[PDB]
Amino acid sequence: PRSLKKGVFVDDHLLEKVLELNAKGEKRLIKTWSRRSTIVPEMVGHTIAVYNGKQHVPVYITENMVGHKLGEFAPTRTYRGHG
Amino acid sequence: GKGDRRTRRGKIWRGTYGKYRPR
Amino acid sequence: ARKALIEKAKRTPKFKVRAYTRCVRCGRARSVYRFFGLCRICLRELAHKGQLPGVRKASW
Amino acid sequence: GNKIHPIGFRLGITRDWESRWYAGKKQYRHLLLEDQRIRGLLEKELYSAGLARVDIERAADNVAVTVHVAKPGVVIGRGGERIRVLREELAKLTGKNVALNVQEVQNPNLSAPLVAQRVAEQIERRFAVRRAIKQAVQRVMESGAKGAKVIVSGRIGGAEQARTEWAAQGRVPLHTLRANIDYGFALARTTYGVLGVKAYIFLGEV
Amino acid sequence: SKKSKPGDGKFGRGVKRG
Amino acid sequence: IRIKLRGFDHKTLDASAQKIVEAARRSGAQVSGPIPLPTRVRRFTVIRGPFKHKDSREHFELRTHNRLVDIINPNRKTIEQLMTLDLPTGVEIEIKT
Amino acid sequence: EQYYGTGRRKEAVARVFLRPGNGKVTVNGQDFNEYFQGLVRAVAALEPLRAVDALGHFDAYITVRGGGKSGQIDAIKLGIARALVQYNPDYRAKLKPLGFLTRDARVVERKKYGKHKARRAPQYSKR
Amino acid sequence: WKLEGELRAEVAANIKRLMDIGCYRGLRHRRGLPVRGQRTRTNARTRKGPRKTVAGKKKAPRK
Amino acid sequence: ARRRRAEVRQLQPDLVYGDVLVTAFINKIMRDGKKNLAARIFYDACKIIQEKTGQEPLKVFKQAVENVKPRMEVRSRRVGGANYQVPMEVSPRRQQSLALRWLVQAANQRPERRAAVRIAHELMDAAEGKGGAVKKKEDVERMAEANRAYAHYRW
RNA sequence: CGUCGUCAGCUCGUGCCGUGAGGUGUUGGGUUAAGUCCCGCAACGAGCGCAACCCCCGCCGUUAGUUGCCAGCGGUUCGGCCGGGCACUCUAACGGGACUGCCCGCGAAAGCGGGAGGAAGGAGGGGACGACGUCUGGUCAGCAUGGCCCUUACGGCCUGGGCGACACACGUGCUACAAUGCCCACUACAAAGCGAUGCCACCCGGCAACGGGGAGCUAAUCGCAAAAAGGUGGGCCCAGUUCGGAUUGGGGUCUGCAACCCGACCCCAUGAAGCCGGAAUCGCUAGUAAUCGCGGAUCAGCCAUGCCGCGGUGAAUACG
RNA sequence: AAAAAUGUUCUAA
Ligand SMILES: [Mg+2]
Ligand SMILES: [Mg+2]
Ligand SMILES: [Mg+2]
Ligand SMILES: [Mg+2]
Ligand SMILES: [Mg+2]
Ligand SMILES: [Mg+2]
Ligand SMILES: [Mg+2]
Ligand SMILES: [Mg+2]
Ligand SMILES: [Mg+2]
Ligand SMILES: [Mg+2]
Ligand SMILES: [Mg+2]
Ligand SMILES: [Mg+2]
Ligand SMILES: [Mg+2]
Ligand SMILES: [Mg+2]
Ligand SMILES: [Mg+2]
Ligand SMILES: [Mg+2]
Ligand SMILES: [Mg+2]
Ligand SMILES: [Mg+2]
Ligand SMILES: [Mg+2]
Ligand SMILES: [Mg+2]
Ligand SMILES: [Mg+2]
Ligand SMILES: [Mg+2]
Ligand SMILES: [Mg+2]
Ligand SMILES: [Mg+2]
Ligand SMILES: [Mg+2]
Ligand SMILES: [Mg+2]
Ligand SMILES: [Mg+2]
Ligand SMILES: [Mg+2]
Ligand SMILES: [Mg+2]
Ligand SMILES: [Mg+2]
Ligand SMILES: [Mg+2]
Ligand SMILES: [Mg+2]
Ligand SMILES: [Mg+2]
Ligand SMILES: [Mg+2]
Ligand SMILES: [Mg+2]
Ligand SMILES: [Mg+2]
Ligand SMILES: [Mg+2]
Ligand SMILES: [Mg+2]
Ligand SMILES: [Mg+2]
Ligand SMILES: [Mg+2]
Ligand SMILES: [Mg+2]
Ligand SMILES: [Mg+2]
Ligand SMILES: [Mg+2]
Ligand SMILES: [Mg+2]
Ligand SMILES: [Mg+2]
Ligand SMILES: [Mg+2]
Ligand SMILES: [Mg+2]
Ligand SMILES: [Zn+2]
Repeated sequence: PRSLKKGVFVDDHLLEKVLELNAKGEKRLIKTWSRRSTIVPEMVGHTIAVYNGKQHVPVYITENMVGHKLGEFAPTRTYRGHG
Repeated sequence: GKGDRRTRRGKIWRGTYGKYRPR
Repeated sequence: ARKALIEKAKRTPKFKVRAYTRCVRCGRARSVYRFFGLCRICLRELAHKGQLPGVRKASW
Repeated sequence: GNKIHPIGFRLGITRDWESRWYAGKKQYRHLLLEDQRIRGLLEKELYSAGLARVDIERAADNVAVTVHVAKPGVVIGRGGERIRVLREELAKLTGKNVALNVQEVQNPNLSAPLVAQRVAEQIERRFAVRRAIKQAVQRVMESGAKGAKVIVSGRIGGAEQARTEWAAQGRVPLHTLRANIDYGFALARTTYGVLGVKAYIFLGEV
Repeated sequence: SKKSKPGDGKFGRGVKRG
Repeated sequence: IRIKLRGFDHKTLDASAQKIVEAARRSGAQVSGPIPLPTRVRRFTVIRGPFKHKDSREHFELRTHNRLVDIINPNRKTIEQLMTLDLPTGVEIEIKT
Repeated sequence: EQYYGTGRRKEAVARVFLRPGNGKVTVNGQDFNEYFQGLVRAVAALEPLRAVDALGHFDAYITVRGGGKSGQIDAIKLGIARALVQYNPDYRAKLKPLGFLTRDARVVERKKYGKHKARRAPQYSKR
Repeated sequence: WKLEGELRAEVAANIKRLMDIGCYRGLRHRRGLPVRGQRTRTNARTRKGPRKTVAGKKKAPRK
Repeated sequence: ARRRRAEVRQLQPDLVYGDVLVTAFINKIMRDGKKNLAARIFYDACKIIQEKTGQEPLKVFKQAVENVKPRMEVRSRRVGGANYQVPMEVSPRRQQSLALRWLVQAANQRPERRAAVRIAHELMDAAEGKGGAVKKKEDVERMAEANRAYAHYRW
């Protein structure tokens, strides 16, 4: 995992979109393409529309999904089996 | 064996070092 | 997707990691030798002409 | 498809490189690019003169291109004034002092690259492709050559079914290294597609 | 009816779009 | 007072070694005869075909030959004279103290 | 004083100096039996001077570099075998009929492209 | 350190946690597939189980 | 071989008992080229064979080899399209080979854990007439006496 | 470029035979790795092939003597370290050396068996080298290129996704199932290569991956570097184990704008199948197979157990 | 002195 000597990664353009929302009494529905961004405690209780390559999956954000990237919650392969 | 990272044998294989094979 | 990718590899990128070699002769992305700036094919073409200083079909 | 290029096979024994210089790992390639770039200019411009071999010599920030053209009058121009227009235009991409010699051709019918280019020309000019092979190989042998071979491939006569036509006189020991074999290639463009012209001259053994 | 293989049902042309 | 020569063709290297060592021997005296250092080979292995015929390659090497030569007693009638020599093109010289 | 012989086997080169004395054999400053401890093919390097009864007559000061202990062993056998006949040549007879005067040029065959090894070829399956 | 039965329970709560949030590693625990990026086209029998062989596409007959 | 007979390699006599049959044997003990290992194991069993049944090892070896040398064996033939079991007599060279081969194989069958003990024990039994390697030799000879009916098919 | 196949073959000029296709020569006896060579002959020659000339390895000479080497004397903090020296080792160019040259035996000859000298003997080992052709073999996606087709789109930029999917099936491989083994400590011996936003000595922090300092090296000098199997010594005691190291939990490191999909590595924990594999099936004739480790191209990193090389140890067997 | 059947249509470059 990312060297903790370095930061904790958020694209800085998705974070701004949040803090603003925090300020003015959020929540708008947040869409973004930063699957690599980490779920940060400021985000908890928003819902971020994450891109799966095709669509913006809407994702609610709770205290227990905080160590993660947002891409973890919008899978990219639609499988449903063989048969 | 060579697949055992936790031995002087497995570090010789993966060409790495560590506690189990220092330098 | 050929010529616009000949150009793009020349352009200095938005990030260091996006740099990549291309054959300077034919444009090939794969099998590009740093020493020559050439893919493994053009290498074998220019070699057999003797247009490559000191290069000689090895044997041993 | 099997056979080895007969010049790349003789490099060091019967054949010298078209580029002579040492350069270190750090700037070999950049010299090679100019080298390739240079020849492009001159094969592009001095084709009409009957270009045969671009020797490129380097010492340090001064490069020594040497053309081997059949009719050098087409190169020099109005008394050094065409040579000049390119002795300059060479430095325009060279950046170095581009010293440009022109060398006579001993006998053009002994320069495989030329035989090719001339047969290639004739088949680009709608002649009988079989005839041109038997004619070129005749001219070479008359010139004391100890053997000569010419090979055409593609849509001969625009025949849909591509073919291979060749003819050979004297002897051409391709498996021999001490045999001096001038080998050249020419490419023949036509309205129906492309044809490849290969010329082998046995100049004799050493 | 576009670029390469597989074919999109038009002669010569395939399903891939640009 | 030392000179080291480099080239891809040993025939040019070995030759200009002798014509150097001799010229200093001309305005001598003491010169340490040309030592052959080990050659540094840069190999290239290439798939013979342009497509898919993996198990058929062809080889290519690049030999950088190495000669070192030592002139012991300078005698500035070669520290002058050497500057005017005849070194072919496939050769580079580094000179040292 | 000394009677020398140069010995080579398989990338291994050995310099043997035959000097008379009690029997002291010595390789790169280490004792012989200390340098080839537990390598059961050690006594082969000495076999030459048994064929000419020189066992205890001599001592031997020896150096080796290259290859491995075994290549160094058959190097030594050849060098001493030549060192010996470079002390008198009449020894050549009765030393040549045991191959002591010859160098086996068995070398590591190079790997060829399209194989895994020199001649071990990749596995076949038709379909 | 913590051990036999308690370690098992903390391991269980972590896996249990991932499937609840619905993350990628959570889904790969639900479907019982590999979790650490292995290929699943042709391997993963530790994770997948014994081979459940099914019929294949038939080669055409001659004639 | 097709064009010409294969030539029998002459091996180097061993450094202890100066014997080539020792070398051939140590060569059969060897896997993965680790000859120094196989030397040890053989020689180590000569310790165990010196102690147990106090006798000269080299002699207990040689006698076990001789007692395993098979003099008969069936080979296959073809006459028409037949898959025969034709009894033939074993060449002295192959005699020695199969015997060395079986000795080792019976050894690794034995139930003792350390190798030289396994060797030393199949070596004593075989110079006395017991032993997996002797069972195999007699088996070979029995089937050859069996199919003596197809002996006129010999070549 | 693949391939038949390094298989021993494919042809031509003139003469002769035949109405003609075609034949002869190239068939025949002997020989050879070989259409290699001998002898025979309505054929006599000639070309493409075979061999040879080229490269590496094996012995010897010359030429050289630093960054390499240390035989013998002088020092020495005991390191070829310093004096010196180039003998040797080596390094890298130029040569010599093997030709069935000699002896015996067979033979018409070519050759064949054997012997001697010799480092090497019957082509010394290996490589490079691939006939006329075959397969409407492969490549329009390396390149080139005729014809067909697209033109605010079948072109071009971007962000994200995918090329990594997984009821299944095959191929080429890695690691094993163990005691001729596994583990810890200590101690030996390579070759070929790579290395100035590179190799990193050495020093401290850290169990470690690493980090921080920090000399030397434009490199026969400095570094990558330790080779590993080996040898010595201890531990395991036949157990799904101190065999095996898959899977999963947790915690880190680094490269990188960025490691969710989808990186390598480190440490704790976990510790699967696997007890030598059905029908069937592959490679190798000697420094080969097997086994051991090392390096390089590509490359920020890396999914390399792949590929191309390198040396260590070193067998079995071929009747036919 | 022979275990063992078969190979869709047009094209042969
Ligand atoms: Mg890149
Ligand atoms: Mg590239
Ligand atoms: Mg038109
Ligand atoms: Mg598809
Ligand atoms: Mg459709
Ligand atoms: Mg596009
Ligand atoms: Mg392969
Ligand atoms: Mg090897
Ligand atoms: Mg295959
Ligand atoms: Mg996957
Ligand atoms: Mg039907
Ligand atoms: Mg035929
Ligand atoms: Mg005729
Ligand atoms: Mg007639
Ligand atoms: Mg005729
Ligand atoms: Mg024929
Ligand atoms: Mg014929
Ligand atoms: Mg005929
Ligand atoms: Mg006939
Ligand atoms: Mg042959
Ligand atoms: Mg005849
Ligand atoms: Mg050498
Ligand atoms: Mg000398
Ligand atoms: Mg040849
Ligand atoms: Mg086709
Ligand atoms: Mg194209
Ligand atoms: Mg096209
Ligand atoms: Mg793929
Ligand atoms: Mg299977
Ligand atoms: Mg693999
Ligand atoms: Mg498999
Ligand atoms: Mg390394
Ligand atoms: Mg278990
Ligand atoms: Mg079980
Ligand atoms: Mg265990
Ligand atoms: Mg273990
Ligand atoms: Mg984890
Ligand atoms: Mg990733
Ligand atoms: Mg067991
Ligand atoms: Mg098995
Ligand atoms: Mg063979
Ligand atoms: Mg192993
Ligand atoms: Mg590697
Ligand atoms: Mg890499
Ligand atoms: Mg992976
Ligand atoms: Mg029948
Ligand atoms: Mg039917
Ligand atoms: Zn290219």
